Amino acid sequence: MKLQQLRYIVEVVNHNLNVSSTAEGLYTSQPGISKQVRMLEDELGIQIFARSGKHLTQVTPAGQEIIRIAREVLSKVDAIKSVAGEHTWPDKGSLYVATTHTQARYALPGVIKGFIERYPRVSLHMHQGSPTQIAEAVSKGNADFAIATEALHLYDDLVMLPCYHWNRSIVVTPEHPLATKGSVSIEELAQYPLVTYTFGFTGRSELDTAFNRAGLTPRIVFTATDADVIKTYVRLGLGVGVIASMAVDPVSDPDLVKLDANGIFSHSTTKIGFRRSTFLRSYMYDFIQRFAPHLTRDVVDTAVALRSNEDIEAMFKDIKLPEK
Amino acid sequence: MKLQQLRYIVEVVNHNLNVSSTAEGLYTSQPGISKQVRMLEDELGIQIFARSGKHLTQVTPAGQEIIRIAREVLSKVDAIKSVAGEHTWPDKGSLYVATTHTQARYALPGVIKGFIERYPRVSLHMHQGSPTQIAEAVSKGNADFAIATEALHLYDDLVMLPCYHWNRSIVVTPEHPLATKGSVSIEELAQYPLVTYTFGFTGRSELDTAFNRAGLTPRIVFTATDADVIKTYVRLGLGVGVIASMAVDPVSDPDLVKLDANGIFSHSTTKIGFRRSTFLRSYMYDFIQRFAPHLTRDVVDTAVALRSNEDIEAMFKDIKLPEK
Amino acid sequence: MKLQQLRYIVEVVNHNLNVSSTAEGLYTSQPGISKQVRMLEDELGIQIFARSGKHLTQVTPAGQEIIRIAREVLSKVDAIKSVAGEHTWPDKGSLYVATTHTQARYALPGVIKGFIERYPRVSLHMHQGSPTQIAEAVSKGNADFAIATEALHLYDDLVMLPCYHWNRSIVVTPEHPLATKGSVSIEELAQYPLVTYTFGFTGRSELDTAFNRAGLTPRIVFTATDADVIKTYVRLGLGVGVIASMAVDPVSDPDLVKLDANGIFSHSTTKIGFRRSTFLRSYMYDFIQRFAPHLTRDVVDTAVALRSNEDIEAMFKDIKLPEK
Amino acid sequence: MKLQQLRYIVEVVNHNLNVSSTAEGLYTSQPGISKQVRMLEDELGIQIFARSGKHLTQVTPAGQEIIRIAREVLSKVDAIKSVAGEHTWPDKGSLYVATTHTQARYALPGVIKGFIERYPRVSLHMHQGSPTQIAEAVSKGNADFAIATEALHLYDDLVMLPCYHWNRSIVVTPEHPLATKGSVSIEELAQYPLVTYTFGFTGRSELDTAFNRAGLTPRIVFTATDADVIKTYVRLGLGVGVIASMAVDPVSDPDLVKLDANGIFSHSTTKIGFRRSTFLRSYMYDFIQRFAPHLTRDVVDTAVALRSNEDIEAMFKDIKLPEK
Ligand SMILES: CC(=O)N[C@@H](CO)C(=O)O
Ligand SMILES: CC(=O)N[C@@H](CO)C(=O)O
Ligand SMILES: CC(=O)N[C@@H](CO)C(=O)O
Ligand SMILES: CC(=O)N[C@@H](CO)C(=O)O
Repeated sequence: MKLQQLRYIVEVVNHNLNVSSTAEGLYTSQPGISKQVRMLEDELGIQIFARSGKHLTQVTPAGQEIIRIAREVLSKVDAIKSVAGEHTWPDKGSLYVATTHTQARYALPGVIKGFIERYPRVSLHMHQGSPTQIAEAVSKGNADFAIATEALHLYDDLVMLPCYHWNRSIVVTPEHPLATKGSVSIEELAQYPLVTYTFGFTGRSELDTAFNRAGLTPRIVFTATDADVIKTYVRLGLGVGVIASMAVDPVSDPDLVKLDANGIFSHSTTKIGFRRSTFLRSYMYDFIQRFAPHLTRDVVDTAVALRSNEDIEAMFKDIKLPEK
Repeated sequence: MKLQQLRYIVEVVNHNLNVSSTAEGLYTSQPGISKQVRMLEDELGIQIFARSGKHLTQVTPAGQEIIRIAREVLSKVDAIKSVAGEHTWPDKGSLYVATTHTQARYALPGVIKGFIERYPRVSLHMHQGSPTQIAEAVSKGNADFAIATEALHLYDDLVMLPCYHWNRSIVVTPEHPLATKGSVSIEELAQYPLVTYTFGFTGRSELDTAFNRAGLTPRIVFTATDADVIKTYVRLGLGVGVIASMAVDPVSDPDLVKLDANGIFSHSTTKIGFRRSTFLRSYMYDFIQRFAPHLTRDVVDTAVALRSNEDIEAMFKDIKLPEK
Repeated sequence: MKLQQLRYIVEVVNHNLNVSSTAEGLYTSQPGISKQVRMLEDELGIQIFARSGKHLTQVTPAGQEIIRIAREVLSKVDAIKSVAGEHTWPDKGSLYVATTHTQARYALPGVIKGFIERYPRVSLHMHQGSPTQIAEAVSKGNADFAIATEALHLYDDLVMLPCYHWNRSIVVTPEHPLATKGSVSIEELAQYPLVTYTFGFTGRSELDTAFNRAGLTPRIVFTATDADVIKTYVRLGLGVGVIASMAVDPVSDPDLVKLDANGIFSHSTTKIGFRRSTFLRSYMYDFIQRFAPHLTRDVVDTAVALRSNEDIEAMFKDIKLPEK
Repeated sequence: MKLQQLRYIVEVVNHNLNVSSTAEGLYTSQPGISKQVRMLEDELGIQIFARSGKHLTQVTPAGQEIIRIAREVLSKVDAIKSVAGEHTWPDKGSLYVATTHTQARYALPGVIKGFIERYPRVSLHMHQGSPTQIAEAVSKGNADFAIATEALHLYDDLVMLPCYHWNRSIVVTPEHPLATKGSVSIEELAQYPLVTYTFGFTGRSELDTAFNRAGLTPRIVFTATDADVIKTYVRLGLGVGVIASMAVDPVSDPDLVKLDANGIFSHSTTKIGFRRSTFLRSYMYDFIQRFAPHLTRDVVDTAVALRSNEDIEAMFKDIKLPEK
């Protein structure tokens, strides 16, 4: 059987079993349609249409099942023609970034807007987590780059490019002693229980440094991996949150009070990192540059070319980067 | 767009994108085929196949939507012929079943006798194979019905009807250590070399779960698709076998000891199913019922009407299926 | 054999067979580690690690049997500290929980508040992550409890306890073609580009299952680990989000519209669990009951003494769990 | 704490609080046991025993629980020592073969047996299937070696080495008409229902070639993949079996009558085969040579270097093959 035979038997039913009438619709003759039908009835071995002399009187019970299915065939044929083009698929390559929740939320939905306009068929996948995790993803090859925020010693064995410098903040509820205060000392901060990052205190961080030169041990009551959680816990108890400054601003967090700790802890440096051996696709260079405007392709090449991260440190040394 | 064109692109895929194989198989010429494909690719304005040179390397994304509808179309045309034959000679046709070696030997002979009694003019064709091979057989047209014994995820696109639950045994020769301990733990078993199915360990079977659970790795010295192969292996060496209980008889197999493993591996479930597109002739319902007494015509038509195989399981929540 | 040696070979697997990483992380010398490890292979007569030069390529098969037991040893040693801690001062200690961003933000504040009130001397620590990352957190010993939301096969080696069932919503901008259709089939959805978790599509998820059932492949333009990041992506573009209903509120998020997907994807079960080796302290039973009311002290110890997580689900058949 | 302390507290209860008996039994001093136990008591910050003067009187409530775990801890340290050596794994490489049931079980039990002993740490994997499935297994890369029995045109583009030559028998129940017929004829056979392989009649097989050149068209009532399954069914009615003669003998199949059919159908050739790019190992060359003694290492290698499949058959022209 052929598609054409199927069209014909569905059209003959559309046009009242008026075989003459059918043919006008479809630019052919009565002994043409009539021939293809009689052929199919012979192939299948059963009559689709009961017949009084020459006139067709009605569709047979077998007839009716067959026409019903033939309508489906036709429906599915048209469906084939309707299939979307290859343009509708994100199959031109994919970018896997490992970073933090703050990196993903704040720095990045102005960059990612910009990147998806430039590359509509390139899929993007943001992994989250601790520094340990962000590092493991790149080196195990389950992510192409890390945007690293701290504990940069774990991204030894990658290539690491400076993006910007960042500073932490003491966030408290509006009710809190600290909320209306000429700044805050390290000793004042060691007084209240701390809500910080899981990896906030490790033994070697900027938080451990500050508490260790002052001889204070801090009381840690709650920790979590992402700032959102920390802020959210800071609607509960005399606890004092320490998080990145760029993870709280007064527009979107008015139940909350950002206070300076730049005196108290040293700055951290966000870097974008990847494996020596990684082919840098066009969209890889575009992402790097959007996120951090000074890392153009010429700049990224100059740095991959150097012997190690020691030298890359010597490259940027006297370059002033943004604070965020 | 011609039906012969949808047969070609489908058959190409059924033959690993090898077009010379496709031709041998369909008794037509390679140029003819490649030609039809290039015309359809042109009519639709959509590359279906990625190409290297002359070679076809893969099915493109848009390409897959096309192939999927094409298979539908083709199975509908088969449905027409099938409907014509029911109305012409109800008791005359052929039944194509894919299932395992064990089902063919231990679940079905009894049923197949009684079926052939009832339907002398219905030719029965039983493909043996792995779960994957069974799924393949229906996917590729060689099989109206599948009796799945496990790895039921491989059939999410079929209607699948529960038949019975079944449990595995440990099988050794009577001179084996484990013969006269007659109370085996997962920890005891994992010492020994294992002789099981090729698809026994797949990452997600019940054997997988039981070892993962106890944190062990199996020692696999030998596998086979077929339980009879496994058993005649076990008659030589120091392997321990893990096969369906119903595959070992105290009568037929008294050189093999059969140990209990209900308290190690969870039971599997056998199901019988078919593409939703498949016209169910009266002899089909018979067969189903003779295999699984609770799968009456009503029950089967009710099941088919539902939308998931999970909803079909909801239908049998208050009924406790046989244990084999 | 020494405890210190077992910590070394296990913390070595933990840092991906990387010995100077193991060193840095445990404030100690690298050869100290190498010499302990060679000593243990010596003492056991078994190579635990494949070697090349002075490089560690993989864990040997008999080597893995040894690590798996080591991990047990150490986690039992930590129990002895915990039994001591309990008997000395019970209301004091720490609790490490690994779960998802969505459970930390939308299921736990109110359980956490209640908990910190009762146990001000118990520091609480919430790891966020993928289902993979949660299993890992308990495996490595950085977590006492897991609160898993899907992919429960990843915790077959844990006592897992059902808490509640949850569902997915399709989320879109209030001007997307889908908002005023109120009526989405999987076919309609599959047209669109998808935004969803990094672990949305894995081959065996509930998302995978709906698509395989309908023969369709999803268009995936962006994934994130974190449901919030998905949410703010969906506030920009053309793509449709697929996330837990409970990550989207009419008042939390009025800029997003939340469409029924109950009839597309099957529900998932949230569960809470922990290594069998873990000693359960008084605040731990407490944490568990505060999260899942039906999970009482008696219930938990009953669930522990069973043998699998299916048998544990068996216990809550004659009881409908909350839906979320 | 140290394993030694845990051994000590454990061992002290075994010797019923007698430190002296302890020292004798573990070959150590009383002062050193007593010191190590105080040490653990300090570390843990709790007493594990009560004291009368200097002797030891009773165990504490916490002690009771610490000892419980201690025993467990020790028992696991034992299990490390008892781990089976690197020899008990079959991890020296594995051998995957795609062939038929017949081949597996009537040619190979004796060829495997010999291959196993020589290579006890080489795992052996026996995929079954139809000719078309056997060829895929290899080309795809789920098996190294196919032992093909017929329709050798599917294994073009693989290296195929002739092994031997085989013919078919008619097979019947002792109650069948042909059971005691002086010979049997292409016409007599055709008048009967036929029971044969699924791929028995293809359009171009030795069964087609025979029935086609006599203008007979056969009735086929049942087909299966395996000969074993073909044999079983032939306890029914009027059906005639057509299978390989090597898969039936009167001693182990006395229920059936093996009646000759060399007049009716020409012989096929069994061949063993692999992909060109396959790196042949030693246990590879061995299995080949145990299966077909003419296929020595040097012959295989000559064959693989040759130009076409053409020449390969010509290499065996003057070499008479076994007949089975
Ligand atoms: C600036 C930044 O993103 N910092 C991390 C913390 O290192 C964060 O997750 O907030
Ligand atoms: C019950 C059954 O047939 N089980 C399969 C294994 O999945 C077999 O072939 O033995
Ligand atoms: C209910 C829940 O927490 N869902 C997970 C996904 O399983 C999430 O991270 O949103
Ligand atoms: C001789 C042989 O093995 N023949 C196959 C069929 O070609 C069989 O399975 O019996």
